Formats: sequence, structure tokens, C-alpha cells
Amino acid sequence: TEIRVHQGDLPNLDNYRIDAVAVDTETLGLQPHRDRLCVVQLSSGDGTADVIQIAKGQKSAPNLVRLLSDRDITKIFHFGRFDLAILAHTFGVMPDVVFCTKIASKLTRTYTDRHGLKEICGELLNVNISKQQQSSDWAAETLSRAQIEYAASDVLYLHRLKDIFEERLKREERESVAKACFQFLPMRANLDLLGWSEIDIFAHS
Amino acid sequence: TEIRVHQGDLPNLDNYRIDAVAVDTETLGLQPHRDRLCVVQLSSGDGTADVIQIAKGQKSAPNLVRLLSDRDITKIFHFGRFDLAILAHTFGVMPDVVFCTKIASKLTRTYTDRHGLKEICGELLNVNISKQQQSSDWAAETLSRAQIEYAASDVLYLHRLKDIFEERLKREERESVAKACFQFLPMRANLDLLGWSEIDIFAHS
Amino acid sequence: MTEIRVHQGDLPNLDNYRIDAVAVDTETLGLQPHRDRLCVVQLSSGDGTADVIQIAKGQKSAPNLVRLLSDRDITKIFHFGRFDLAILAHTFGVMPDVVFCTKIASKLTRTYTDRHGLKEICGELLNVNISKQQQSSDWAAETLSRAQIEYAASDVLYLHRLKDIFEERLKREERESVAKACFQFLPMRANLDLLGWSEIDIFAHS
Amino acid sequence: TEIRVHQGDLPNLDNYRIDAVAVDTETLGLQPHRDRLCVVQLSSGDGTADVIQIAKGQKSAPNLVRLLSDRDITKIFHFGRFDLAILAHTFGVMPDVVFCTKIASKLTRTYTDRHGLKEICGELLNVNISKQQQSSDWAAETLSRAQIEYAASDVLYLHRLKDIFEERLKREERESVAKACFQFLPMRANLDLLGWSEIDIFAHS
Amino acid sequence: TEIRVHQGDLPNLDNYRIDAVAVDTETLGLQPHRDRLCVVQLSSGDGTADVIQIAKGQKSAPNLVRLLSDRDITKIFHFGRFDLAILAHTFGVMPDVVFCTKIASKLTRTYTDRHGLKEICGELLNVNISKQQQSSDWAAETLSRAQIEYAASDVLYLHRLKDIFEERLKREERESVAKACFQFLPMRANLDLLGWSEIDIFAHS
Amino acid sequence: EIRVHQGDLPNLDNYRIDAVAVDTETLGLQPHRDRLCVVQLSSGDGTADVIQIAKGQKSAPNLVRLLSDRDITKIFHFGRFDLAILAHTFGVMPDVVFCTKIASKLTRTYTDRHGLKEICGELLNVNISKQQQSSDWAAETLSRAQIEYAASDVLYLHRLKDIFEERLKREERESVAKACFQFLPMRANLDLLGWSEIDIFAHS
Amino acid sequence: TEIRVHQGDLPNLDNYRIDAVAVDTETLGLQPHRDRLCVVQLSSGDGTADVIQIAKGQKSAPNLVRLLSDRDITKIFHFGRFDLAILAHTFGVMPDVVFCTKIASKLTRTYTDRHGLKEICGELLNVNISKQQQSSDWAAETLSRAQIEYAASDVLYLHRLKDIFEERLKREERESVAKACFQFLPMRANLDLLGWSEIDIFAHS
Amino acid sequence: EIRVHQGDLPNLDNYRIDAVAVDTETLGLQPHRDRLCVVQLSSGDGTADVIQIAKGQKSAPNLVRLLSDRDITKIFHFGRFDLAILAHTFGVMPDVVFCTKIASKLTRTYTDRHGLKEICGELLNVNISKQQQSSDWAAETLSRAQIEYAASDVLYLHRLKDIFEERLKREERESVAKACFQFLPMRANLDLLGWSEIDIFAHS
Repeated sequence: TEIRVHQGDLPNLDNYRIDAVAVDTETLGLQPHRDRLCVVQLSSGDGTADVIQIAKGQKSAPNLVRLLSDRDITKIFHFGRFDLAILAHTFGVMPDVVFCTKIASKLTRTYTDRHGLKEICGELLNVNISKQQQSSDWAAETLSRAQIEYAASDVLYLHRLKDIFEERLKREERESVAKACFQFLPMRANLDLLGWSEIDIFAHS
Repeated sequence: TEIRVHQGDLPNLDNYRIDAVAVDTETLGLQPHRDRLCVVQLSSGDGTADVIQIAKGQKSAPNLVRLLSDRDITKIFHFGRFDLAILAHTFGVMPDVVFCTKIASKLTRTYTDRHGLKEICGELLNVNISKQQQSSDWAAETLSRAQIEYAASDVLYLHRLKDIFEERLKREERESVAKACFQFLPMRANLDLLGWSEIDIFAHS
Repeated sequence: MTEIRVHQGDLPNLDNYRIDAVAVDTETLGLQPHRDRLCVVQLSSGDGTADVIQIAKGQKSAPNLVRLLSDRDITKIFHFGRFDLAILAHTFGVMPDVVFCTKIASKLTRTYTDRHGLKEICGELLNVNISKQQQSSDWAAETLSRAQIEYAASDVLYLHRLKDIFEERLKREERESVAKACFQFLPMRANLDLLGWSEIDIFAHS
Repeated sequence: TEIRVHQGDLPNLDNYRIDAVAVDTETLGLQPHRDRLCVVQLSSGDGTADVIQIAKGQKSAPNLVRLLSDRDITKIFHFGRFDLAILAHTFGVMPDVVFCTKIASKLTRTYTDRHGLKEICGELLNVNISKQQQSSDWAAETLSRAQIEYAASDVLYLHRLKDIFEERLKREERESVAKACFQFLPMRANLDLLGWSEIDIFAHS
Repeated sequence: TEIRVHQGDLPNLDNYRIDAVAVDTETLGLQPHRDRLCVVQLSSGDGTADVIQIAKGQKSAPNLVRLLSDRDITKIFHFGRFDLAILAHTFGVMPDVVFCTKIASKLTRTYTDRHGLKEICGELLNVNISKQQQSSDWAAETLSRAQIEYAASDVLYLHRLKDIFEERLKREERESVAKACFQFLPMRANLDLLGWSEIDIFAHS
Repeated sequence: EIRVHQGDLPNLDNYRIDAVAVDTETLGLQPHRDRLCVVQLSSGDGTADVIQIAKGQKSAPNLVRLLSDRDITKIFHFGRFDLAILAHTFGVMPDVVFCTKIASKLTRTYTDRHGLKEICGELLNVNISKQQQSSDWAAETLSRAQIEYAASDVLYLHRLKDIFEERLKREERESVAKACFQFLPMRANLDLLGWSEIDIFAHS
Repeated sequence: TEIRVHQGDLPNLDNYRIDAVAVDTETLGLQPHRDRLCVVQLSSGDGTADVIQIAKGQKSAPNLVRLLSDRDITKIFHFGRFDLAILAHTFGVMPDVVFCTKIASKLTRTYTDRHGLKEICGELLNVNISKQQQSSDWAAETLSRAQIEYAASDVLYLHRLKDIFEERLKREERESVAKACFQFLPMRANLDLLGWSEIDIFAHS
Repeated sequence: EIRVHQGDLPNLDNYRIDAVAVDTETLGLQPHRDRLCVVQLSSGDGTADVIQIAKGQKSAPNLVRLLSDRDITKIFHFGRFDLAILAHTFGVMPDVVFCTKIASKLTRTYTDRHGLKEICGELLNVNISKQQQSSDWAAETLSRAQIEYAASDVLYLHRLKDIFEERLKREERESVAKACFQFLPMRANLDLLGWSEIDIFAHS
């Protein structure tokens, strides 16, 4: 399993001249104003991954941000609500062409109440995600092999999941529903950063 | 306050050659698949209102529906999530240019946790909304005077509220946030009709 | 102005109850029929008058009242009859089987509110004010107070008028067969309570 | 264990000239207005099962529906409240002669709080139900071997359970209680379809 | 209404040569190890009361404690579980002949869920208890008239309440039940002092 | 060794003792609905008696003689329940009792787990298997697993009582425990009378 | 009584050559990162108050901030945990000599569970605080008289409350406890700003 | 190596150090009811001292000298409890402390599990077994499992403190932690005084 580990940014975009990129992040926690971005993971879907260690106080990552800014490239996330918030807060660019496998699961896997990435990968791909390293020191100068493998596992399968969810959205005629949810998702992430992270803005109460 | 009561539909659109229309509904309850649309209320903001009784099984209301589908006219609601759902369910047209005073309140009245229409009208306009008729038999062949006046009260003030909320959204620099929420609101209502009425589609769980 | 006839033990006869439907309510020492004895049974023919029958501790028989409860040609009208049916059947050994319940009817028709209590229904449908102050009182007292007697009668004086309106709503929304099935099961729901399932929704998944 | 897989409907009722038939369904989820009927399973109690794939948009299944409508044949379900709702919603016929093993368990297995089919089969029959396929894509064009065997397992044992529950209902003198519950169950299912799925219609609040 | 205010102790027992004495206390709070005894109130049932201010650090009150120790005198409380604990903690003597109107209410007023002294006095005696001074500085050197009248109101009616509750206990044949509860009540208070104040010692969990 | 009986003990030859371990099995937790099915007894000598109670059975004279004997302490685990169903079935409420669950709550202050399985594991290194706790106790013939489970609930209560008595003495809570045990039969009666969901001593 | 309204800052410190100053704030809400400081209120305890309107984006208030950083002047708050957070976030200076009447109430008024400023003023001073304006638009260019009088009422009585609470802390011998709580309070407010506002940092879980 | 003592350390020869790891065992969570049974200490050299405290014991001069020494930082995991029982038993409240649970809540923001077992697993790959946490700590003779568990609670606190200090420096929270540690003894006193169920800083 080829995983390329980088410091600060991708060295170039030679592996990402593609129409969709799988994206994930690791941080010191769930609160972007307190918990810094530590790792950004990328995959083109070819079974390899890039793991980028982000330094404390790092303000720019030009190659990564070019991908995030590129309207011709769909950014694939699992629960992108979080990744979009921490990426936009750290580097100042909010992606606006996105696909989220958790929203897609909630719109299609109506026969289960389990929408986590581990459960999705098990059902749709018979792929086992191990979450032991999800809670680890992601700010460590040197990531362990277990950490690097876990981080890559979050992007290695998102293209395959998106293809299956797209089939399900088409079958149940929910494509326009999903598109509108993905269109609002960057603003849902912005609402979190602005102070509404605990509020369903559409609820009656 | 002039309240014009109609059966089925507006007679014409002479009072609605305007850029924004205040809209509200009354039904037999909170569940559009079970609880039929009984009343639609409209106001141009000039201190008068139209109260339209909708018959059981009524499939058409051409003048009202023309307004709902006119993209040059903003439809103003309080908690439009509901009105949009029952209107789209009954007549087959989902409005797509909307303003919601409840979402606007949640984005601006951060100094309170009370975002109901009565509380908003009291604070912003010193207008007293009486809610006694909210729970009444809206399917009655003849609406009582109290029902008619209550139904009109829900649209008579939405233009004035929208003007104040727009001032607040500009002051706190949240205009683009509100716009994105309003753009998604018709799809939030569609999600309710499709079976996700109890699900925050953007939540982690 | 309201005529309320107070009796000891039983109605003297059924002269006022040669009718197709009778309004029925009870008062007890509490919500648990195995612990809390039946103290009062209230009846109305719908003519604006009521009968209030004091039931003695240990009383086993009330032949005229029980004749009405057993008469399949007379519909017994209750508000939340789930309770009244349980205590009546537990006390006298006869479970009525032709019933109408205004609380079930409200839950099937007043879909625009979440308040289905008798006070709220009477206020909305009839502009009649029910005062609940005596609901929690010593219903086993040898002599009922005037306030207790008036409160007990108020629970049956309006049920015919409520039933008429609810029947209009059930017809309008085409739910008559739904209500009939609920009313047919209601005596068994009360029996389930007496048998030990009072805290269990027998139809729930969990 | 012989499992006969059919498309759309049984070819005939030659295997169902019996007094009681075990019935189960599979769907895309718990909400009949959103989640379509995908599979209907039947067993005569002879250790074999019929698994019928229902097509999207399928409106009729005359042989199956003849069985469901036959008042001389008791339909045995586990938690029939759900199966009755989706069957009636899909084909327009509500069975009215039924036995439910979950209601029967709640009236007899008073020494436990676990009334699921898996737990009942384990205790009463020493039969192991595996539920891994309960949450799976039941709308798949080709059901997997695991899906087919799971679907059959839900009907293969209901006759044997009903026999035991009938013994328990007789021993504890609750036969007329159970009969009244089964008599109301089709209307409980109708109440769900009509909009009362979240309401205990007999509760004080 | 005659209320005699004392410092430290009764001057003598001339008013308490009786079979039953009504007793209440006031403290700085609900936790006897932290919140000192400030007032002890007594009534013979003759419509007068004694209000005894207890000093900080006071170790003895011989006349009061003589009454509390006298096995021929029933001590009447409302929710004596508390008064018994603070009295025993302060003066080292636990009364063992007691009557509690709250336990009596819970065993007889089965037609209500409100067992507070105010509600009991309203129903049984048409007496209005005002609770405004219940939360006040009971350690003040000089109690206000409102405090003194409130403190007296808690003992002025307990004899009359006990008489009525004894009638109800006889009527419903619960006298032996009540007696066993009263016999255990001093140990329930002791359990509170020893560290089980938050534990129902008889509960399964 | 487990002796299985129908209806009652044949005699009291094994129970001329100062304390007897007692347990029951029923069709459920509600004595007015769920009949007494089994009564289990042990003298503490490592053997047990398992008595099947018939539907509608009104008397069990030898068992009831034990329950009535004030010279014999009845040892239970969570006797609040056993006292209720026994008194409801046979009309005699024992009044000299020891409860290992109350004793645990008064002594095992270093844990929040007071079930019999947990107590036996900690104090005796005895493994209680609870699989048969939820089973058809009204069956005409009890299974071997049922009979062994029923006996296991009484085989160890004497040994537990001895340890809890040491702990009650050590922490000086003997009089507290005695008052709780004295009230326990009335706690069971309160349950039968309709207060099963009410802590009668609580403020609310 | 006399309420002096200022724009931006006090004109001078002529009224604040004192040992202790009462301080309160008003904002657009409870979240300092989202909800800006709008008003700062001060009183010397002489029955007069200064109400200072703070502009959006205002970075400096030199006279007010001199008071906040003067170690010889105790800053008196009610629930200073909030005021300290918004003041330190806005002007960059965290006071470190403070007294909080809510903490003081929780350490002394053990006979009640109501520790809000309204309840405290009612009991200790027979002063009626009206809370109607607490939820109002504090960012308004012109505050209403009701707003100004409410804002002043929050500081007019804190000196008198501090005196009484100091008496209670001495009487119950809790002076050193209160001092340690006050010493930690600025760090509790800092912890809120840093991202732990929903965490009791001393709790087991 | 685990040295077991009765009452007190024999001397302070092993504790001429800058920081000492401290833990306790009791009969439960309520210091006014549940007596101190064991005090455990380690210098960080991989050995531990386990001191059995007698019922009614009022003094432990060598232990208390360590607790009083301002030049020696006392390291705890969830010191809020240990500080309360130590101060209540011997009358001395330590005022120079480090708590690994507070440190975890200030640094391990990527998890919601802050127990000692979870910390040791993540930071050290050390497996803490909690089976003996709920045991009779007042036993005259502690079992080997009890002694080893008691020692395991102090054997690793030095290594944990070192790592947490690195994290506190890295995220610039050193002054935050210091203020929390400064208040921690008074948080413990508040528990003893009657506020154990109250967050004194909460709005409600």
C-alpha cells in the first residue's frame, strides 16, 4: 500500500490531474478554533495516498489549496462538514464542489441507522477500517506507521464509495436532493466556524 | 385592517404586482401527508391581507400558484420550512425565491433563545400576536372572525420584519450566510415530504 | 340550575335511561384499580341533568347501573374510558363492550393540537369551562361536598355533545372505521391494564 | 433447506393449501411511504420457503394477494404491525386474520424483556437467527445467498413458535386477550400508514 | 396567634406535659454536616407555638432534648426524615417515637401527586401556608416577624393533620403499614447522616 | 446434590437449623400477574431443595412452617421480591430475614455492582450463570440447566451472610442492617399493596 | 438614579479613585467569539452608574482598561466568568483582582437553589431587578431608556451585595474558599475563550 | 519491586526527589464515610511503596512530611479525590501538585476518554488492569493482585507528567494548567465541606 508522506504541502500536482480527489484531515480535536490542522490526506483513487503533515502555525499550502480551489475537481469527503471547516479556517479557502459520503449514506442507506465510514466500508466494499488511531497525537513530529495507515485508509476508498452511492441516488431518484445538500455543505461548515456549530439552523427549535 | 376572504383562489393579481409577498398557511395539523391545506394567507405589506379558503381535495389555485412560481417575487415566510412543504405537496409547485423570518432570527437575535413569531413581533414591532386560534378547526366551512383575524396577523407584519432582519444581517455581515440558508430551504421542505422530517441531514448523528 | 341527583349505592330505577347512549364517568381514591376503590359513578342521558352515585367501600352490587353497562343496545360514552372501564369491570365484574371514547376521538380528529384533555376539549368545542380543582379530592368521603358533586357531574354533562361533534369530524376526515376499531379494542386495553400490562404499549416494537 | 426464489409473484398456490402461512417482508427501510417493498417471504411450515422479489413500482401479485386475502388462512408474522403496513400500502389489501409472535411473546414471556425474533428463536427452539443481512440493500437486482437465507430464516420457524405461544396463552388463560390484540393489529398498521406511527392511540398522553 | 421566641432552649416543659408534640426545624440548608441547626419549633396543638433560636456551636438544649428522648411523647413531623437527621446530628439524641405527615400523605392521599405541607394544609384544613421565608437566612441574630410566623406555621397544624391522617389510615386499613414506616424513619435519617442520603437502600438499583 | 420436589418438602429433617437460604422463581416480576413457580432452599451444607409450585397451589405446610419459624433466619438475595411472592402465594410473611443485597449496599461501598453474580464472584470466586434466569419456570418438567441455576441461588447465601456479617461488624453498621431487615417485610407488603414504584421515604 | 452615558470610554477616572468598582457588560449574545461587546457598565457604589457604549470593532478604551488592570482595585461582578471573558477578548486585558456575587451566593446562600442576580437582590436588598431588557438589541446606536436603566441596575447594587456576602463568608468561615475561587475565576474565563466553555475542568467525567 | 509497609514509610531515603507519584485506596468514594486504607508512592524509579493505613489511624509522620514539603511536587491521577481523603485523614492538604487527568483534559483533545487506563495505553503502551479497583481495600492482608494494582497506579505518573508537560508547552497551555493545579486543593476542600456535587463555576 503506497503512502507518500510529505511535510507542509504536496511537492507538486503531478498525481492530481484528475476530476475528483478524495480528501480527509486529522487534527488535535473537534474544535477548529482550538484544535489545529495536523494532517491532510489525499487520494486520486488509484489505491495510493498522500499524507501531508501540517506544521503548527502553517498558513499556506499552495499545491493543496490549488486543488481545493479548483472548480473542475470534485472534493470527496466522508463527513465533509468537519474537513471543510478546518481546511477553510486554516488556509482561507472554502471548497465549493464537494461530495460527502455520510450525507449520501443518510439519503440512501435507509435500511440502517449506522452511517459511519467504518460501517459503510464494511457493507459496500467488505473493507475493514480500524479506528484505533483516530484518537492519537496527530501533532507528533513523526507519525507512527499505524497512524499513517489509518490516515490513508480514510481516503483510499472514497472514490469507490461515491460510485456506489451515485448508483443508489440514481435508483431512488434522489440526485437533485443530494446535489442541494452538497451545495449547502460549505455554508454549513461556515456556520460552524461562525458560532452555530451546535444549532440545526433549519429546526423549529 | 382590511381582510379580504376568498374561496379557492385570489380573483386576480391586481394587489400583487410587487417584488415580495408575505405568505402563510393553515392546515389540520403538522403532517402534510395526513393534514390537508385549509387556508393560504397573503399580504403585499400594505396593511391588508388576503385569506384564501382551500377546499378538501382542491387541486388548483392558478393565481396563487403563479405568485409562488414567479422568480421575480420573493416569498416571505415565518418558518417557511412548513409552509413550503404543504404548498408544494398540495399544488405541485415548490417556490424557490424565499425569505424566512425564523432562520433570520436565529442568525441575528443571538441575545435570546425565543425565535417564535409572537416573540419576534413583540420585540421588533411592539405588535401583539394572539395565538389562541392557531389550534382550531381550520377545515371549518366558515372560519370564525377570530380565526380570520389570526390568519391575517401571520402575514400582515412579515415585510416589516424582513426589513429589520435585513438591517441586522448587513450589520453583522451575515447576508451571504442567510442567502445560502434560504436557497437550501425549499430542499429542506422537500426532504420533509420525502421522509426525512425527523432527520437533521447535516448532523454527525 | 343544573339538576344533579345524588344516590347511595345505585340508581333507584332506569326511568331516565331508556336511551341509545349514556355518558359515564367515575371517581376513585386514585389511578390504581387494585389499590384505589371505586367511590362515585356519574351518569347523564344528555338532557343537561346528571346522576351521581356514591359507591360504598366493599360494595359488590349495583344492579341498575350494571344493567346499563351490560346492555349491548346502549353505547357507553366516556372521556378516557380506558380508566373507567377498568375500575368498573374490576368492581362489578362486568366489562362494557359498546363504547365511545372522546379522548381517542380527539386524538383521531384534533390533529392541530397536542392537548387532548377533557378541559381543553370542552373549552374549544363547546366554550364550556371545566374546573379541575376537585379531581384530586377525598372521593371516599361519606358526604361529598357541593364542589365535588358539581365537578363529578361536569364530567358527564357534555359527553353527548362532544360525541356528536367528534362524529362529524370522523366522518369529514373519513376515519369512522378507524375509530370503531379503536373503540372495539378499548375494553380489552382496560382488561390488559387490570391483568398487569398497564405500563406496556402492547403494539410497540419496544 | 429448500428456498424457492420467484420474481414478482408465486406461479400458483399449490404449496399453500393450508390453514396458516408464515409471512415476512424486506424493504429499503422502516417508512412505507418512502421505503419500497423489496421481498415477500412465505413458508407453509414444512421447512421450505418461498422468497419473492418485488420490483420497483410493482402494483399487483395476484397469487400472493389471494393468500393474504383468504380469511380461511391465518397469516403468521413476527411484528406484523410492520409487514401488514407495507403489504397493504403496496398491494392495497390488508390481511385481517393474523397471528403475531411478538405480541404473543409480550403476553407470555413475562420473565424477560427481550421479545425480538432472534431471542425468541433461541429460547424456544434453540435456533440461531443471524441478523447481519437485516440491514442490507434489499432492492438489489440479485439477492446474495446470505440475503436469501436470512430472508427465509424469518418465516421457517413461525409455525413452531405459534404452536408454543398458543400453549402458553392457554396455560395462562390469555387466549381471548391475544385474539383481541390480533383483531386490532391490522388497524394498528393502518393507523401507521395514515400518520399515527409515533402515537400510542390508547395512552393518556 | 401567640408565638413565644426563645434563645437556646425552652425555659421549662410546662406547656409540654402532653402525649404528642409537633416539631420542625430551620437550618442554613439541606446538608446537616454543612448546614447548622438554626431554629427548632414546637407546638402542643393548642394554637400557640414555641420558636427556639439555636446558636452556632450550641451543644445542649436540655428541655427540648428531654422531649425528644421521652418515649411517652410522640414527635410529629412533616418530612421528619430531615428534622430527625439535623436534630440527632446536633444534640446526639435520635427520637424513636414519631409520626410523619408526608409519609402519611403518601399512604392515604393516593388521588394526588402533591404531598408537600402547603398542599396538604390547603386541602385538609383550608389553611394557606406561605413559603416565601423557607429560603431565608435562618442564622440571623434577629429573625424577622415573617420568618417567625413562617417557622410557627410549620408546627401549628400538625396535630390536626395527624388526626385526619389517622382517620384515613384506619379507613383504608393501613395503620400497621404506617407504623412500620415510622419505626424505620429514625434509621432512614441515620442512614442519611452516615452517607446514604442519595440511596434508596431498598431499591434493586 | 439437588433434591427436586412437587408441591412441598416431604419433611423438615434437613432444616433443623438456625438459618435457611431461600429463593424463588416465577413467571415474572409482578406477583399479582406472575405466579410462583419454584421455591429453592438450602441448609448451607452444599445441597439444595428445589420445590415446584403448581398453578393455583394454595398451601405448602412444611415450607410455610419454616417461613413462619421465628427461630430460623431466612437468608435471601434481594428478599424484597421473594418475600412479596411468598406472602402473596401462601399468606405468610416471614419476619426474621437477612438480605445479601441490602448487606452489599451497606458494606461493598467500593463498587456500584450489587447483583448476586457480582457478589459471588468477588467474595467467593463462585461463577453464577444467569442464562436460565429468563426461562419458562412454569414448565411441568424443569430442564437440568434450570434446576442447577435455581439451586445456585441458594447454595452460597450462608457463606455470603458470614462475610457480610464480618463487614457489618468491622464498619460498625450492625444496628443499621438490623433495622433495614426489620422493615424489609413491610417493604414487600408495600409492593403488594400498590407502592411497588414508590420510595416511601423520598421527598418526591 | 444618575446614569451617565458615554460613547467609547469614560472621559476620565475622577469618579473611580476607589478600592472596588462594580462592573457589568452587555453583548449581542453568550458567545464572545461571535457576539461583540456592546456596553460596559460601571458604578462606584454611590448610587450612580456609567453606561459606556462600545462600537463595533472598537479596540481601545483606555480609562476603562486602566481600571481593569489596576491591581489595587477589586472588580466586582455578578457571574464574572462571562464579563471577564468578553472584556479580555475585546481589549486584551484580563482582570486578576475580582469578586463574584454568584460564586459568593453559591458559597453562602445554601438554603436556596436560586442564585441569579434578580433572586439575590430580592432577598438581600428587597430590590426588584426587571430582566425584560436582558434579551434586547444591545448593539443599537441609541439605547432605549429601559435598556439604559436595566444596564445600570446590574451594577448599582453590587457593592451592597459584596458587603453582605463578605459578612456571610466570615460567619460561616469560608473566606479562604471564596478567595481561591476568585483567584481562579480569570483562568476559568480564559478556559472558556480557549475552547473549554462546556467543560467542568475539575470533574471526573 | 513493591515494598509493603504498615502505617507509614520507615524513612524518606527513597524520596529525596523533586516530585513523588501518589495514589490512595479507600473503602469508597465518600471520604466522610469511607476510610483511607492504602497510600501508594513511587519515586519514578520503577519501584513503589504501598502503605496500609489502619482504621482510626490519625498520623503518618513520614508520609505527611512528603505531603507538606513545598519543594516536592505531588503527582496524582485525578488528585481531586486523593487530596480530599489525605487531607481529611491526616489534616494536611498538599499545595504543590500535578494531576494527569486535568493535564489530559487540557492536551488530549482528540479523545473523550481521560481515565488512567486509557492514558497509559495510548501514551506508554502500558496495560492497566482495573479488576482490583473495586475490592476490599480494608483487608488485613492485601492480595498480590491488590498490591500490584495499587502499585501500578503510581509506577507511571512520572513518565506521564513528562509527556503532558511536553504537550502543555507545545500547545502553550502551561499557565492554564498551573492555575488549575493551584486551585485543585481547594476544589478538594470544597468537596469535603459539602459541595462535592456542585461545579462552583457553573451558571447553574
